[PDB]
Amino acid sequence: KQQLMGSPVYIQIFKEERTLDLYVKMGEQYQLLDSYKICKYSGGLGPKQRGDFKSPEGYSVQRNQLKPSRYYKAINIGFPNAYDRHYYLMIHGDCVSIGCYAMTNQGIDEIFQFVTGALVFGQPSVQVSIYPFRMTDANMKRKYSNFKDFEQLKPGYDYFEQTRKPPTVSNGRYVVS
Amino acid sequence: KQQLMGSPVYIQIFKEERTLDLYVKMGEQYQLLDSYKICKYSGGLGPKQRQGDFKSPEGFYSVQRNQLKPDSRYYKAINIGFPNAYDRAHGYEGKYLMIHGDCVSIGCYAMTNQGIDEIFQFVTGALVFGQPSVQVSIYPFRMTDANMKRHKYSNFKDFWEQLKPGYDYFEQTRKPPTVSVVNGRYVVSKPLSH
Repeated sequence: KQQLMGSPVYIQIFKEERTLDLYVKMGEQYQLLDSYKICKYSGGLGPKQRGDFKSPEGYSVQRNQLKPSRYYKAINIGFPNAYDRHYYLMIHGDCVSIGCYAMTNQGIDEIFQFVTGALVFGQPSVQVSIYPFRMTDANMKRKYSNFKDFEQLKPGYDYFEQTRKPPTVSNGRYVVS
Repeated sequence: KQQLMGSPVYIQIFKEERTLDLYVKMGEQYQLLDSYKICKYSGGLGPKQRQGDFKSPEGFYSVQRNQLKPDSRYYKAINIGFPNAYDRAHGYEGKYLMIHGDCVSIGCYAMTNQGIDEIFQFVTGALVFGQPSVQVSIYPFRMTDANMKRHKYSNFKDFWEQLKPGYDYFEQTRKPPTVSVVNGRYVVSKPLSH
């Protein structure tokens, strides 16, 4: 039973693996709640910059979950972030969109509830880590991409797999603790 | 389409009709969102008063973050917050009185799991965006003079006569009743001459 509603919560997206892992604060470390199949993204691998048809990589929420008219239960990633600002991108259910990440409707239901849950009870922001792929050096060496340097994200992926804590992130380049 | 999430919300329960109506603010007045079957309550008709009472409450209540999970027992419990101002004024005891999903309970209104899902999200929605309380009017039955007559000679005529004005205000204005306890009695406000 998820009697864990409204506890803080954190998300990791993996574009290539087409999945979203959703974790929940249990005492002093986040443990996997469930994880959900990404039906559609667009522009394949790489982050957003311009008419670009890419889905973003790199985000907090708060109350940008007001629905729009186009989408079902859209969670606004809040692009452009501080980094993006070098450039209505959403997580939502089965719909056809320009950039956004498209889940099953069952999946968004489950997600959206847990987020709003966490929000209701404290939880200033819910952070969301969007990666192009699982960042094991295996995949990382699978290089020579225009995006290779944007290696800025590995530390993030790494931090979490090691500590199970959302990374503390911030000159035109992401840095963590 | 439920693009109306996070709009203010109001609930009315009807014990006798075994249903919960859930309304949502559309501009100046609430419009029925959907309404849901109550699988199980207990003790049948009338408000809750002693611990042993197998009674489910009746009255006007507020919800805030009374969605803390005691899910230890129930699924998606919204605590009605009994005892209220009225209840306390008569020195009634209870706790843990709930609107919740398909679980087995003593003083609580039990919806289907599908039903509670829809409710609970709309509530948390509303509270996320402002909305200090969700008001929750729990009635023994739809309070038409027809029903009020079927139920003269009840111990609770007086009590229920205190609720009718609330039920009435809403079918009339489609705004949550401004209610308050005066001397152990609910009084339903209603504007003056201007």
